[PDB]
Amino acid sequence: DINFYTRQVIDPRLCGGLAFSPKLNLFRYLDAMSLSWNRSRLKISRAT
Amino acid sequence: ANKPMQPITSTANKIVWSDPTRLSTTFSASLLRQRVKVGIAELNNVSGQYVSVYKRPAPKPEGCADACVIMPNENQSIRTVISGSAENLATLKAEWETHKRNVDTLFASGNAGLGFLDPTAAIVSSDTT
Repeated sequence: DINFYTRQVIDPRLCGGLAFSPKLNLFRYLDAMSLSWNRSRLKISRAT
Repeated sequence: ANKPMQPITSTANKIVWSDPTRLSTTFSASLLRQRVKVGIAELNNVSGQYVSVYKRPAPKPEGCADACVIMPNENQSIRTVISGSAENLATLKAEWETHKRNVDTLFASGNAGLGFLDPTAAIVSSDTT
Protein backbone atom coordinates (compact mmCIF):
# COMPACT_ATOMS: atom_id res chain seq x y z
CA ASP A 1 0.00 0.00 0.00
CA ILE A 2 1.42 3.36 -1.11
CA ASN A 3 -0.34 6.69 -0.58
CA PHE A 4 1.43 10.05 -0.72
CA TYR A 5 1.44 13.33 -2.64
CA THR A 6 4.21 15.35 -4.27
CA ARG A 7 4.47 18.62 -6.18
CA GLN A 8 7.26 19.42 -8.64
CA VAL A 9 8.42 22.52 -10.51
CA ILE A 10 8.58 22.67 -14.32
CA ASP A 11 12.40 23.22 -14.16
CA PRO A 12 12.16 26.42 -16.25
CA ARG A 13 15.82 26.05 -17.24
CA LEU A 14 14.87 23.07 -19.45
CA CYS A 15 11.08 23.31 -19.72
CA GLY A 16 8.93 26.37 -19.06
CA GLY A 17 9.38 27.82 -22.53
CA LEU A 18 7.65 26.15 -25.49
CA ALA A 19 5.25 29.12 -25.39
CA PHE A 20 4.72 32.22 -27.49
CA SER A 21 7.17 34.32 -25.45
CA PRO A 22 5.19 37.57 -25.91
CA LYS A 23 8.48 39.47 -26.19
CA LEU A 24 8.36 38.75 -29.92
CA ASN A 25 5.63 40.06 -32.26
CA LEU A 26 5.97 43.21 -30.10
CA PHE A 27 9.73 43.74 -30.05
CA ARG A 28 9.90 43.31 -33.83
CA TYR A 29 6.81 45.56 -33.81
CA LEU A 30 6.69 49.37 -33.67
CA ASP A 31 9.54 49.74 -31.12
CA ALA A 32 11.53 51.62 -33.79
CA MET A 33 8.90 54.03 -35.15
CA SER A 34 7.53 54.61 -31.65
CA LEU A 35 11.08 55.46 -30.61
CA SER A 36 11.18 57.79 -33.63
CA TRP A 37 9.09 60.16 -31.50
CA ASN A 38 12.50 61.78 -31.15
CA ARG A 39 11.19 64.01 -33.94
CA SER A 40 8.39 65.31 -31.71
CA ARG A 41 10.74 65.56 -28.74
CA LEU A 42 13.16 67.66 -30.78
CA LYS A 43 10.26 69.84 -31.95
CA ILE A 44 9.08 70.53 -28.40
CA SER A 45 12.64 70.98 -27.13
CA ARG A 46 13.30 73.61 -29.80
CA ALA A 47 10.46 75.79 -28.52
CA THR A 48 11.15 74.87 -24.89
CA ALA B 1 21.20 60.21 -55.83
CA ASN B 2 20.63 62.76 -53.07
CA LYS B 3 19.65 62.95 -49.42
CA PRO B 4 16.06 61.78 -48.83
CA MET B 5 13.93 63.45 -46.19
CA GLN B 6 11.53 61.99 -43.67
CA PRO B 7 8.21 63.63 -42.79
CA ILE B 8 8.28 65.48 -39.48
CA THR B 9 4.73 66.90 -39.35
CA SER B 10 2.05 64.71 -40.92
CA THR B 11 -1.61 65.66 -41.23
CA ALA B 12 -4.53 64.82 -43.51
CA ASN B 13 -3.83 68.07 -45.40
CA LYS B 14 -0.31 68.89 -44.17
CA ILE B 15 2.88 66.88 -44.70
CA VAL B 16 6.28 68.53 -44.21
CA TRP B 17 9.61 66.89 -44.96
CA SER B 18 12.99 68.15 -43.80
CA ASP B 19 16.55 66.93 -44.18
CA PRO B 20 17.86 65.27 -40.99
CA THR B 21 21.36 66.56 -41.71
CA ARG B 22 20.20 70.09 -42.63
CA LEU B 23 16.87 70.70 -40.90
CA SER B 24 16.69 74.12 -42.57
CA THR B 25 15.75 72.61 -45.93
CA THR B 26 12.05 71.78 -46.13
CA PHE B 27 9.36 70.70 -48.58
CA SER B 28 5.72 71.31 -47.63
CA ALA B 29 2.61 70.07 -49.44
CA SER B 30 -0.89 71.35 -48.68
CA LEU B 31 -4.08 70.10 -50.31
CA LEU B 32 -7.37 71.97 -49.99
CA ARG B 33 -10.42 70.02 -51.16
CA GLN B 34 -13.63 71.89 -51.91
CA ARG B 35 -16.80 71.20 -53.87
CA VAL B 36 -17.62 73.83 -56.50
CA LYS B 37 -20.82 74.04 -58.55
CA VAL B 38 -20.78 74.80 -62.27
CA GLY B 39 -23.64 74.72 -64.77
CA ILE B 40 -25.88 71.68 -64.15
CA ALA B 41 -22.82 69.90 -62.74
CA GLU B 42 -21.41 69.66 -59.23
CA LEU B 43 -17.62 69.69 -59.35
CA ASN B 44 -15.00 68.45 -56.88
CA ASN B 45 -12.03 70.81 -56.90
CA VAL B 46 -8.64 70.44 -55.22
CA SER B 47 -5.83 72.99 -54.87
CA GLY B 48 -2.28 71.68 -54.66
CA GLN B 49 0.05 73.89 -52.63
CA TYR B 50 3.76 73.04 -52.74
CA VAL B 51 6.51 75.01 -50.99
CA SER B 52 10.22 74.17 -51.26
CA VAL B 53 12.71 76.12 -49.14
CA TYR B 54 16.51 75.96 -49.09
CA LYS B 55 18.35 78.06 -46.53
CA ARG B 56 21.68 79.09 -47.99
CA PRO B 57 24.48 81.65 -47.54
CA ALA B 58 24.76 82.84 -51.08
CA PRO B 59 27.96 84.53 -52.40
CA LYS B 60 31.58 83.81 -51.52
CA PRO B 61 33.34 87.17 -51.97
CA GLU B 62 35.56 86.83 -55.04
CA GLY B 63 37.46 83.54 -54.90
CA CYS B 64 39.06 82.97 -51.48
CA ALA B 65 38.37 80.51 -48.66
CA ASP B 66 38.80 81.25 -44.97
CA ALA B 67 37.27 80.91 -41.51
CA CYS B 68 36.41 84.55 -40.70
CA VAL B 69 33.95 84.83 -43.54
CA ILE B 70 30.66 83.58 -42.12
CA MET B 71 28.32 85.74 -44.12
CA PRO B 72 24.57 85.97 -43.42
CA ASN B 73 22.45 83.00 -44.39
CA GLU B 74 19.64 83.79 -46.82
CA ASN B 75 16.66 81.83 -48.12
CA GLN B 76 15.64 80.37 -51.48
CA SER B 77 11.93 79.52 -51.69
CA ILE B 78 10.06 78.10 -54.68
CA ARG B 79 6.28 77.90 -54.27
CA THR B 80 4.03 76.13 -56.76
CA VAL B 81 0.22 76.12 -56.71
CA ILE B 82 -1.92 73.78 -58.82
CA SER B 83 -5.71 73.97 -59.01
CA GLY B 84 -8.19 72.06 -61.12
CA SER B 85 -11.07 69.63 -61.21
CA ALA B 86 -10.33 66.14 -59.93
CA GLU B 87 -11.50 64.17 -62.95
CA ASN B 88 -9.68 66.43 -65.42
CA LEU B 89 -6.44 65.29 -63.79
CA ALA B 90 -5.55 63.39 -66.97
CA THR B 91 -5.33 66.60 -68.97
CA LEU B 92 -4.28 68.53 -65.86
CA LYS B 93 -0.99 66.62 -65.97
CA ALA B 94 -0.10 67.45 -69.56
CA GLU B 95 -0.35 71.22 -69.19
CA TRP B 96 1.67 70.89 -65.98
CA GLU B 97 4.26 69.15 -68.13
CA THR B 98 3.79 72.02 -70.58
CA HIS B 99 4.16 74.47 -67.70
CA LYS B 100 7.51 72.82 -66.93
CA ARG B 101 8.93 73.30 -70.43
CA ASN B 102 7.28 76.71 -70.68
CA VAL B 103 9.16 78.12 -67.70
CA ASP B 104 12.26 76.05 -68.54
CA THR B 105 12.87 77.96 -71.77
CA LEU B 106 12.39 81.24 -69.88
CA PHE B 107 14.17 80.72 -66.54
CA ALA B 108 16.33 77.59 -66.73
CA SER B 109 17.81 78.59 -70.10
CA GLY B 110 16.87 82.27 -70.23
CA ASN B 111 18.07 85.08 -68.00
CA ALA B 112 14.70 85.53 -66.29
CA GLY B 113 16.36 84.74 -62.97
CA LEU B 114 18.59 87.79 -63.31
CA GLY B 115 15.59 90.06 -63.83
CA PHE B 116 15.48 90.25 -67.61
CA LEU B 117 12.48 89.34 -69.75
CA ASP B 118 12.69 88.12 -73.33
CA PRO B 119 9.70 89.09 -75.51
CA THR B 120 10.80 86.70 -78.28
CA ALA B 121 11.15 83.67 -76.00
CA ALA B 122 9.49 80.55 -77.40
CA ILE B 123 6.26 79.86 -75.51
CA VAL B 124 3.93 76.96 -76.29
CA SER B 125 0.52 75.82 -75.08
CA SER B 126 -0.59 72.43 -73.82
CA ASP B 127 -2.50 71.52 -76.97
CA THR B 128 -0.63 70.14 -79.98
CA THR B 129 -1.33 69.97 -83.70
